[PDB]
Amino acid sequence: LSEQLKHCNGILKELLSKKHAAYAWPFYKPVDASALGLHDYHDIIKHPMDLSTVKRKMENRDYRDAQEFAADVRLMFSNCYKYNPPDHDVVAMARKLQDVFEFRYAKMPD
Repeated sequence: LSEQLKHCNGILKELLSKKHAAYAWPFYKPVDASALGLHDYHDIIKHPMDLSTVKRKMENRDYRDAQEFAADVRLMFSNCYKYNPPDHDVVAMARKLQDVFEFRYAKMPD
């Protein structure tokens, strides 16, 4: 649906909003592995993903359906769970943001 893609865009706007910034901020831009010293990040993560890339894809009409959008958002969280020790602060932040995503994604109009 165009309608379903508008729901997805609403979700995206919420994930980027000040409401969730305390835990969403690490997801705003691509992981800058060299800047952070994470010199194994691109050996472990095949497909980097972040909210700015999702936003560009939405703006460019790249997503053809809601499922394609959700797959990228979930890819972003999965990269976080794959790379990091499970006690890292960033993983706690991912879990919280994913909760926001999954509850609202579930309310998709059909």
